[PDB]
This record gives sequence, C-alpha cells and structure tokens, in this order.
Amino acid sequence: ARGPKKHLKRLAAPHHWLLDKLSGCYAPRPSAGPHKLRESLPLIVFLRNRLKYALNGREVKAILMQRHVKVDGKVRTDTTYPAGFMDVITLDATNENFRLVYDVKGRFAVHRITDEEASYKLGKVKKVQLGKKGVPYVVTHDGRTIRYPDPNIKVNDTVKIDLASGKITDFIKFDAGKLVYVTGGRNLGRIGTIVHKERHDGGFDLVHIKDSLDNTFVTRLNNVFVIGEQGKPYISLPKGKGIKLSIAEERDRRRAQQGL
Amino acid sequence: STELTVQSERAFQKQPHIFNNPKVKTSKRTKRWYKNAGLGFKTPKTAIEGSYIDKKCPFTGLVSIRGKILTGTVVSTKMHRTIVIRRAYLHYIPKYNRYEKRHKNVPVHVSPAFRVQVGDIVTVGQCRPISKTVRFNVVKVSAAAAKANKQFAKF
Amino acid sequence: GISRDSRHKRSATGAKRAQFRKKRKFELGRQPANTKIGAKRIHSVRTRGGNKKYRALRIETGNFSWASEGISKKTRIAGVVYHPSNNELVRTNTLTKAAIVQIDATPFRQWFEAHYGQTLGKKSKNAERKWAARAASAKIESSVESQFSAGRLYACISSRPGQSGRCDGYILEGEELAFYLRRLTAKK
Amino acid sequence: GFPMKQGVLLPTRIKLLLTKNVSCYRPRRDGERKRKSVRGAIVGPDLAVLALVIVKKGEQELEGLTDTTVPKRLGPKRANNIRKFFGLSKEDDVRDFVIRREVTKGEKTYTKAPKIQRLVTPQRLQRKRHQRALKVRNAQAQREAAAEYAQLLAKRLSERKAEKAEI
Amino acid sequence: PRAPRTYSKTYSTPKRPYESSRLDAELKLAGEFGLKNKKEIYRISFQLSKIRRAARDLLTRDEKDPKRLFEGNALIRRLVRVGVLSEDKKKLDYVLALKVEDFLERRLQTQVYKLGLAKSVHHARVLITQR
RNA sequence: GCCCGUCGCUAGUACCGAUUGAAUGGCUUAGUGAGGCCUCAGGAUCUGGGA
RNA sequence: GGACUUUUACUUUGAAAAAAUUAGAGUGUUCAAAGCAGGCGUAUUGCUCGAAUAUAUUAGCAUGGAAUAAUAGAAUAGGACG
RNA sequence: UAUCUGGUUGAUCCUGCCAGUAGUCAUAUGCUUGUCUCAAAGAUUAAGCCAUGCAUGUCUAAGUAUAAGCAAUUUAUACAGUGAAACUGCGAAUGGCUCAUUAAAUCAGUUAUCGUUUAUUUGAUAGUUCCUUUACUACAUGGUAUAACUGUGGUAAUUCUAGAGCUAAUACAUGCUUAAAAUCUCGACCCUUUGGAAGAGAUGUAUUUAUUAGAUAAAAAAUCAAUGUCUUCGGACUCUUUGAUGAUUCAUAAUAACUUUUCGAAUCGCAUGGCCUUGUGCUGGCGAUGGUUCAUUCAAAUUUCUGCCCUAUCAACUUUCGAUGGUAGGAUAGUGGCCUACCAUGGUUUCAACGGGUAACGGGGAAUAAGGGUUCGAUUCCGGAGAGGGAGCCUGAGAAACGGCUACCA
Ligand SMILES: [Mg+2]
Ligand SMILES: [Mg+2]
Ligand SMILES: [Mg+2]
Ligand SMILES: [Mg+2]
Ligand SMILES: [Mg+2]
Ligand SMILES: [Mg+2]
Ligand SMILES: [Mg+2]
Ligand SMILES: [Mg+2]
Ligand SMILES: [Mg+2]
Ligand SMILES: [Mg+2]
Ligand SMILES: [Mg+2]
Ligand SMILES: [Mg+2]
Ligand SMILES: [Mg+2]
Ligand SMILES: [Mg+2]
Ligand SMILES: [Mg+2]
Ligand SMILES: [Mg+2]
Ligand SMILES: [Mg+2]
Ligand SMILES: [Mg+2]
Ligand SMILES: [Mg+2]
Ligand SMILES: [Mg+2]
Ligand SMILES: [Mg+2]
Ligand SMILES: [Mg+2]
Ligand SMILES: [Mg+2]
Ligand SMILES: [Mg+2]
Ligand SMILES: [Mg+2]
Ligand SMILES: [Mg+2]
Ligand SMILES: [Mg+2]
Ligand SMILES: [Mg+2]
Ligand SMILES: [Mg+2]
Ligand SMILES: [Mg+2]
Ligand SMILES: [Mg+2]
Ligand SMILES: [Mg+2]
Ligand SMILES: [Mg+2]
Ligand SMILES: [Mg+2]
Ligand SMILES: [Mg+2]
Repeated sequence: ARGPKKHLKRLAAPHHWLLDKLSGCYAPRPSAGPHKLRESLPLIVFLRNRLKYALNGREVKAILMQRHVKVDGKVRTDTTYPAGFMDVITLDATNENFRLVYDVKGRFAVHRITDEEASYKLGKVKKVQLGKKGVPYVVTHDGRTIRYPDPNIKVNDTVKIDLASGKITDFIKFDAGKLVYVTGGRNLGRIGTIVHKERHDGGFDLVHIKDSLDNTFVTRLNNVFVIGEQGKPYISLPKGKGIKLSIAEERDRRRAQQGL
Repeated sequence: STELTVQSERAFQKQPHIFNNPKVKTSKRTKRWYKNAGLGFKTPKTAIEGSYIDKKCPFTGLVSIRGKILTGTVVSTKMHRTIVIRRAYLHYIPKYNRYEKRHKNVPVHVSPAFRVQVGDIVTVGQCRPISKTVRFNVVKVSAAAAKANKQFAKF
Repeated sequence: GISRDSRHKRSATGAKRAQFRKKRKFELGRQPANTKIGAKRIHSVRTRGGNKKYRALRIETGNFSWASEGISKKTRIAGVVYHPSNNELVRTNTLTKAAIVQIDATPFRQWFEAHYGQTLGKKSKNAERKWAARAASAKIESSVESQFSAGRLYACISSRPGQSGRCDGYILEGEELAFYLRRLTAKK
Repeated sequence: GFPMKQGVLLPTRIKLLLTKNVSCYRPRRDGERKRKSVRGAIVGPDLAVLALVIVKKGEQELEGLTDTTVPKRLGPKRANNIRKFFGLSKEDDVRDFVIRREVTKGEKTYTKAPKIQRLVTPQRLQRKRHQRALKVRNAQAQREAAAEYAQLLAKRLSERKAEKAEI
Repeated sequence: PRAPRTYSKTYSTPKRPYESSRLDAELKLAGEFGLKNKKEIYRISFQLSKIRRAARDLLTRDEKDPKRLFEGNALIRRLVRVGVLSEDKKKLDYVLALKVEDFLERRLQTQVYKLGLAKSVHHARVLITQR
C-alpha cells in the first residue's frame, strides 16, 4: 500500500521486547540498519525499558544527543537505531559496556561485559562473493563489508571483528562439534556444540544440537550461530548459559532459593 | 514435442552466445551447450545428442528449476512442447472424518529431450513463469508406455 | 495507460474475472519506439525508480561486429531487409532486435586489407611481417566475401533500440547467414 | 483582469493547461498543473490596461518617466560579478569593491556590505588540498592491502606444496 | 487503535429458574454467610465449576504426566493457601469433591465473625464495608 | 353422533393477466467521442545544431 | 564424487512458525474484572525474582515406523543377474 | 460442563411439532437507577449529502540573508549575532477512516525470484576526466537568470497574477586534475636472421553489442595452424594458477568497439598549527553535506502447494475483439498472451466446469460449554480495497495519490 510504512502498532511489535499492552498504542519502529526489524532492540527500548535510565522517550533523545551512548564504537544518535545480536552498547559516562546476546526464553538480556571484551565483536558470515576488480569480500549477519578475508573463510563461519578498526582477526569454521548459539525459532537462546547437519539439497539444511546437559534439539542451519569450542566460547555467555530447564525445573530452582 | 525441420521458424533458432566460427573447420557443425539441472536429475542423453533448440528446456535452455518438485500422470499431450498432467489426491473433511477424491491439472513444458505419451507418470520441476499458465517443466519420466508392445497381434 | 496485469484476460478455465482494484502504475506498459533510420533522435524516458531508458526513434549509425574476426566497427545502417516477427517492419524499414539489416562494409573493408594485405573480392617492413604471419587464416568465406563487392553486409540487430537507444548487431555468418540468404531470395 | 500570454495569438480568452516555468501561473506543488483562463496576446478594446515599454525616447520629456530616475536596489554579490560590474581582472581584489549601504539607528549610522560568494579564499584551498590528499592517500593504502593479499596467497600456495611434498 | 482492555464475567445462572429445592438451599447459604445476592452464590458455584473442570481434565492424563504434575500441584497449593483444601486430602480428588461452603468459609465476612469481633454475619458485613 | 362439496358474507395472502406494463443495478454491440500521455509537425522568443 | 532408484495413503516425533484472544504458572490491583507487575534492605547514594507453559490440526517441510489399503513387476520371455 | 416440562385421548402408549426453559462481545426498546473500577459507541438503512473550524508541514556550528528587520556590542571594511519573507533540500505514498466492490479473487499457512525495482539506515567503494601531447587549457575556483524585495498595475471575486527594475546557491548550466608501472596494437630505422628495435598512441568507471576465460569424472600420446618462457642450440617446458550453488551463459575478469557520455566534490562548519630556500610559499586538524558501484536494512512486485458460503428451476464452458500453446519482437523494473505479428488447435468440466445468488472484504478470532457440532466475524492486530462515480496522469525512491492535478458523468 503506496510506500514504506513508518509506524509500528504496539502488539505488532516483537514480543521479546517485553513491551506492555496499554500506555499507548504504538511501539518504536526500528530504524533501517544493520539488523532486521524483527530481530533487534532499538536504543529507546534498551536505554529505557531495560536499563531504566530514562523515563520519558523524550529523555532518551536528550541522553543520546549528548553522545553518551555508542554502538560498536561509533556514536549513534537514532532513538530507534536497530541494535541487535552481537553488538556492543557502551555508556561513556558510567564506564559501562554491554553485549546484545540472547536469554533462554529468547529475549535480549542486559549483560554487562568487560572494558576490553567490549573492543571486538563476533559476526556470522552470511555470504562471500567476488566483488569488483577481483577483490573478494565477506558479509556478516550485521551487514559489514570486509574486503580481502581468508580464503578458508566461507558462509556459516563466525568471525572475530576488531570494531576499533574494520578488520577480521580470527574465524571459526562450521565443523561438527563447535559451540553454537541459536538465533531464532523456539530454541532461540539455547547453546550446544553441534552433533551433525542434515544436508537437503534444495532448501533448509537442518542442524542437530546438543548442549552441556546432554539434551538435544534441531533448528534450521540459517538459525545457527557459531561461537566457539566445547567449553571455550569466544564471548561471555549470560548466566544460565542457555541450558533451558523445564518449568518444573525452573519452579524448583526459584522455590529452593527462598530462605530470606 | 518438436520433431523434424528444427530450423522451421521465421527466425533462426540458435542457442544464444554459442558462436561456431566458420573459419575454424569443425566436425560437428553446431557446438551445443547443456547443463545438469541439479537435484540429481540425469540430463538425458537425447538432450546432449540432440539438435532441437527449445530455450525453455531444463537441460539445454535458459530456464532454471527451483521450488516445488511434483509428480503426476499425463492426461493431455495435444499441445506442442507442453503437456497437461493430473495431480490426484484425497482431501480430508473433518466433520465426517473422511476424505473425498479431488484433482488438479497442472500445465507443464516438455522438452523434446523427452518422449511423453498419455498415461506416462512424470516428475516435473517448478520454474519461472514460462507462459500464461505453465509454471512447471517435465524433468523425468518415471514411466515408459505401460506395456504397449505386449499388445501385439496373434500367435 | 497500457496495463500488463493478468487480471483482465480470462482464467485458464475460460471464466470471466471481475475487476478488483484499479490500474496500478507498477503494472504499466508504454508504447513502442518503432525506431526508424536516419539522423540521431533519441528521447530518454523516466522508468521506475530513477533509471532512464533511452527510446531511439530514427538511428543512422550502429556498432556492428564481425564475430569471426573479433572486431567491431561503427557503420551506417543501410536498410532493413528481413524481419521474422512482422513484414511491416521491413517495408517501413523499422529497427528492432532480430531485424536483418545491411550496413556498409567499407569499414570492415578498410580494416581487413590493412590487417591482412589481401583485399576482398575480385610495402612497409613490419607490415609484411605481420601480413605474412597471418594468412592460412585470410580465407574469409565465399558468402561473406561476395557481399563486399556490393559494399553492403547482412547483419542481425542484437540490441534493443527502444530500450537502450543503441542499434547494434553482428554480421551474418556461416550457418545463420545461409538461413536468411535462402529466405531472402526464395521470397524475392 | 485575466492577463495576456505571449504567443497565443488570438484577441480572445482561452483556457490553457499551464506548467512550471510559464507565465500567468505559479504552481502550488511539485509537478502540478492547473487549467486556467488566459487572455490572448492581441490587443482589443476589452483590455483594461495595455502594458508598454519605451524603446526610443521621442522629441519631448514625459514627466514621471524621463524626468525621474530610480536606482537599482541591489548590487553585485558574487565574486566575478563585482569584477564585471567594475572590470577589474583577477588581480585587483574584490573586498573593497563590494558595495556598501549606509543606514542609521537614530544616532548610530551603520554600514552593511553583502557577502562575496565564490570568493577564492585560504580556507577553500585547504579543502582542495585535503580532497586530493585523501584521494591519493587512500589509493596507496588500497594497493597495500591488495599486495598484502597477494602474499597471503603466495605463501598459502607454497603451503599446499609444502603439504604436497610431506606425503 | 489500542489494546482491547479485556474482561470476563464472574458468575453463572442456574439452568432451571424455579426449582423450589435449590431455592431453599440457596437462601440458607445467604442466611448463613450474610450474602445479599443469589449472585454471590452464583459467583462461587461458577468458580467451583471450572476448578472441577480443571481437575477433571487433569485427572484423565496419566499419573505423573508433566502438565498434570505442574498444573496439579499449582491448583492444590493455591487452594490450601486460602484454607479451602484440607492438608490431608491435598491431592485433588478432593478438589474434585469440594463444595460451595468450603469456599464460603473463607470470606473476610466470615472470618471477621468466626473469631468473635462481630457476633453476627450481618454486623460482620457492616463493619467491613464501613472501613 | 360424526361429516363432505357447491352456493352466500367479511377479511387477508399469493397466483394468472391487456398494458410488447414500469423501476433499479451489472455487464455490453454499434455510433459519437473529452482528456492526459506518446508521436509527426509547428516556431510567439532566446541563445549557442539546441532550447 | 560417480553411477541408479516403482508409485502412494496412514501414523510417529520434529522443525518453521505474530501479538492481543484462549487454556494456564507466578505476583495479595485493599477484593475483583484487570495489569505485568513486583519483591528486599544499609529505606545516605542498592539488593534482586520476573515478564513462563500450552494449543497452534488442513497443506508444505523434516524424521522414525512397515500392520492396515492401494500401485507397479516375468508369459509370444523384448525377463534377471556376469 | 451428559436433566428437560406444558399441549392431540374417555383413558393409553407412540409419532410429531408448537409452547416453555437457559446463554449470547447481540442489537433495539420500556420501566427503574445510589457508589468504585473498566469504557463500546452513525457498522447494519443511504461507499447517501454535507455549513463552518481544524486534521502537513519542516532548519542544524554546518546550502542561500544588503529585510530599506531586530539587536547592539565587541575585534572583525567582503561575510560573521539573531532572523520575517523567499530560494534550495526533505516530507506530504506514513497516519487516520471506511467495508462499496471482490467467490479461485482476496485472504491464511507454505513457497519462488537462477524473474525484478528499491529513497533511506548501516558497511564497503573512485590517483586515470584535457590534447596531435614546447611557445597552452580560468584551478588562487569559469557562466547567467530568478524568487523574496523595490516600483507600476488589472478583476465583483480565490492560496489569480501581469509589465518594469534588482540579486544568491549544495537551485540552474558548465568545466580543469594526480604516482609508478605493466600489457597491448601501430611502427622510424638494420638484416637477413632464429630474427630487434628506439618512440608513437591507446587502456578510470558507467553505457551497448560481439567475442573469450570462469577448469576438475581417474589417466596418457601423435599431428595442423598460429606462438609463449628458459638454451648446456639436438632441444626441452619442470613446479604450473583457480570462488560460490542442488543447478546457470553465476560472481568476477579479458579482447574489438559503441555513447546527443553516467559518475569521478567549482560545496559548507569549527578549530588554526606546523614547516624553510620567509614566497602570506608548501603543508595540515576534527566532521557536515554530497557522490558512483556493491552490500545491508525498511520495502515493493510478482509467485508455488492446498484451502471458501448458497445454487442444476445453471451442463457444458472458453477463442466478438487471446481462448490454450510454439517462434520473434515490442513493451516492463523485470517473468508472462502483457501486447503485436506469424503459426497451431488447443484450455476447463458430474472429483460440478461455466453461469446465478450473497442482506460476502479475508484472516487472527467471537457466541454456545459432555463429545461430535452449530452460528457469527462492518468493527481495537495483520492483509486487501476505496476516497461521490469512472478514466487519465504529473511529481517522485515509492501514488495510477484524490485533505495532487486533468476530463467526462452525477
Ligand atoms: Mg522510527
Ligand atoms: Mg532457498
Ligand atoms: Mg497446438
Ligand atoms: Mg508510437
Ligand atoms: Mg559559496
Ligand atoms: Mg505435529
Ligand atoms: Mg504466549
Ligand atoms: Mg386441548
Ligand atoms: Mg382433554
Ligand atoms: Mg366419557
Ligand atoms: Mg422454542
Ligand atoms: Mg454508512
Ligand atoms: Mg463503526
Ligand atoms: Mg545580517
Ligand atoms: Mg494507509
Ligand atoms: Mg538564460
Ligand atoms: Mg545538483
Ligand atoms: Mg583447459
Ligand atoms: Mg571453480
Ligand atoms: Mg555476466
Ligand atoms: Mg598560517
Ligand atoms: Mg433462479
Ligand atoms: Mg509467445
Ligand atoms: Mg477451435
Ligand atoms: Mg453439485
Ligand atoms: Mg458487501
Ligand atoms: Mg474483518
Ligand atoms: Mg464470513
Ligand atoms: Mg456492510
Ligand atoms: Mg488508494
Ligand atoms: Mg460520501
Ligand atoms: Mg463504463
Ligand atoms: Mg485517484
Ligand atoms: Mg477529506
Ligand atoms: Mg490521503
């Protein structure tokens, strides 16, 4: 219908935002950017709804316009800037670094990270073509163009990225038995090594995952984000380490912790 | 369907950008191009041995098979270079807890690398809009004729 | 204006479809360039999203290439002489792709003789080297050599003049030339 | 009160489609044309007013016209235009040839000259200096990272021939 | 364009409008707990009704089924919590039994009377509604 | 005892029916055909073949 | 990587899967319909649990099963293996 | 949350309907009406008609200020604060409303783009622009023609505007530039060989065409035509370079040319410093706005499989004037009968085609509670469609737009 849509009705907004039903009628529509709409956390939601640092939306603009807040290094002054998985939100005041990395319920958790882990990010390479003048390039789930990468690097591999400068300092091949973060589906936020991948020529390679609790499950290869080695990840994982416990399991953990 | 003539049109039939240099004396006249459509569909030898042109051929032409792969039994071969198959199936009506016979006819392009007749079961592959109605291309005959030569004369 | 929807047009059953919605501009079609010969006259046309298309109406020169010699020259376009789609294109000398034309030869002459040192139909140092280097290669082809006497070469337009403002093509050669030669006279 | 329109001919009115950049019409919106009445360009007795320009001054003076002379409101503001409304050669320096309009604040008589544009200035050359400098600087860097990749492949090849000599 | 503010009703009417026996049995409840409406009884018998449905539904799944154990325990503990369900018969075939007066016995109305402090179900009302 | 139909009253409904009856809405032949768009020309004026 | 494969129905588990609605957990909106809150202290400079789960079927996908019901095969041998 | 009761008889048992009974996010109306919270609401009939007001405008240090504007102070004799008007840029294609049309359409779930367009956001990305190439081309920066304004006017009347006179740019229109090198074709001369050469041009990107590379399914040889690098002068060639996909004529590159030639910064804000042969030389900081190509993101457009209410008192339908396919073109953003030519005779149907009806927008959903079902969904979210009716189109990345224009009808 006639052109780009500019609004987002509350209720149409993604759920893992934990937006609330009333108090309005719209939600912030994520700017065009590095991450898809429906898999992002816009700056307004994070500064206000998570960190509680502003109350008003109007205050969130006042905060950003001082250039306090910088994503992946750069300063970012877009109330609805589409922040998303693997990024690094930083508050110059309050000396505070974060990474956007998933819960186990499938939500973006607040996750405080070190001042120096904050100087690089991970990126799944999504494609690698041969660009203009013979110069080969890789492109990462967060839309970064990196020229002259390792030949050995190909699609579905993850890649450590300088932030400080553009470049790739390391990569991890997609091999049977590599630490995997699950970015999508119901199994979103789970973490678990890899068993083996169903091929299926024509569409939708499946990837069989097993975590550190010898529980198993499957997703589409598309939904698989390599992040390291058995034991050894390459970023600090948020508490609970994406293991996913039964409702009964979680009930008990929560009603075992009680002796005030 | 095609058969005979090959150069039978007002325009000259040729595979595009497949130059044969008249200067260079060759023993085959026409240099031919082909591919394997993929998904494990044997590009039959009649498409390589052939001389027909059909740009809408999955092995010799500039179509591409991607998407749905379907089977059905041939019910109409009256159209030049395209057939019509019937895909039958049973459709489940919950209230009665029973199914009824239904069917659909899908029209599909058939390259003169195949020789199809009515009753042949045929595996077709989805391709780009190739005509007003045809969105599929015959990609393998899982048939033969249904024992025709076992209908010859007397002893 | 011209629509390219399928939503007119009976369904494959033959059924008559109601009108749902009006003409959108993204299914639009525009009119034919119907380009002719002579004195450069092209009109840009603003097509979806910026993107110019060039509508040639009247062209006199195009860039034509002799494939087997791997060169390309810019010649006059003499005339249209055969067209598989519609004869009115031939009779009104209309340029479109597929059209069979005649061009000039004298640029493809001036190249040949200056490169082979042989001349069609009927003293420098390095030249003699290069000329003698070539040949056993200068053999051309009868049905193409003949045309030079006439000073006009048969060629098949390969560009889309109504689209790109270019009227380009290749010389006719060997197999495909024989095809039109037969059609030419066995219709003449 | 409908206006004439040069080149309609006719000594009557008509209704035309008018566009941007055309007399008797000021478009209210991007790519808008309004269909408006217009009077012809041929003088008839219906005209309330005939617009006229003097081209040769006859043998006598017309009071409020030849006898009075009204000054041109604005003066030259672009660099070379001052240079041409005085004829100066790119040597003479404009800044003192810009025009100066006095005015009073009751007991403060002021002075306000334009703002010469397309003036060549030190600032501007620093930006020209900078552009070129960046262009070339990049250019070399881009060769480097290129040649760096040649190496990354050259001693990768001689690792597939140190591998192809192990077995 | 807003979120539908959701509601639902909290009572249910009797099928048969004039059943002399249900009628007596109903008033007697009011007389005993100081209600003003048959609705106040309708309200509860409806609550009761669904609880039983929840309990029935759960009871048809196999013993030690995950939902059953989770949703079963949850139901029971909540009932205990307000003191409707007996500590002993804490296993939901008595939530299946149960009955209206077990619910009535826990209204503030009724507690504010039970340990004196009102000495009448009605004086109990008046005191409560009067801050 | 029951009870059937013509015939007679009041009231209501639907049918048939001269009027080649009427009205609304959807398509649509043939004829006439606005307007913009494209196109062959045009050239008030206004510059360096173009506007 | 090559070289080839009788067709299906049924059923199992699973992916891919909007939110509000519904079913349903946790939380004493004073109750409740609701809401997704809230709860703790050093109440002078913070501590912390949450924001589940289920259903989501007909079709398409992916996998296990081989009963039930179809289909095809070798009889003018133009059969099968080498 | 698995219940029935009244009514045919003299009485009886049945069949069977009418009546009762209960719910309705289901409307109306009547009577009655005190408190907290919650809060639907001109859908239904008339997508009937509308007085008046309002609902789209927008400025940062950072495109344009001689307001004959305000401010004055505080350094500014080109400008500098602030700033109406106006130009320029961006937006007005979102939103909100409504449910008329629409029955294989929409819509849902599920696919496809190896079938395309994509402002913007984000990330990459540009040493090549001139010219027979020593008496040279503005680069220390090339052209005017306009608003606002000033003044003269016209009409009963409008967001009507005319004649005159000015003047800006990130508006309009132009137009210079930069290393080394390598490879190509020409080739003045010299000499016979097996043969080699000064030096002359050409080569950014984009456009259009033609040609070529883009290997790999396990291994080897001979000969023709051209012709590479290394001589231990019969000869050898030894290491020999390769991206992605299920799949491509893919990504990318190479050759010959083509172009009323796309882009390659004549822009702006803050700082003002290094550096000597003391030229105001040569350099040089932070970041704005631009800019081609690619990627990304917001999109769009088409698209595969299956699924719709009643109807035979609709059985055959489709090709007048495309109906179903083939070839070629044209047109499009692009596939495609989309359109045109030529050619063919196809396409659908009792497994219900085609036609008719719908007091029909589809979906999420809603009401009724043993289960199976029945009925409803104009209407808070998603999709679609419209703006009194039809058609046309301008602008633009995006409209076949209606709080845009043009025409006809009312
Ligand atoms: Mg926004
Ligand atoms: Mg795919
Ligand atoms: Mg046919
Ligand atoms: Mg025309
Ligand atoms: Mg300037
Ligand atoms: Mg299932
Ligand atoms: Mg939920
Ligand atoms: Mg009676
Ligand atoms: Mg009786
Ligand atoms: Mg009696
Ligand atoms: Mg009843
Ligand atoms: Mg209405
Ligand atoms: Mg309404
Ligand atoms: Mg001023
Ligand atoms: Mg809208
Ligand atoms: Mg001018
Ligand atoms: Mg410009
Ligand atoms: Mg080879
Ligand atoms: Mg390869
Ligand atoms: Mg290509
Ligand atoms: Mg200085
Ligand atoms: Mg009827
Ligand atoms: Mg065709
Ligand atoms: Mg026929
Ligand atoms: Mg029927
Ligand atoms: Mg309707
Ligand atoms: Mg609806
Ligand atoms: Mg309905
Ligand atoms: Mg309605
Ligand atoms: Mg519309
Ligand atoms: Mg109206
Ligand atoms: Mg009409
Ligand atoms: Mg309109
Ligand atoms: Mg309005
Ligand atoms: Mg509007």
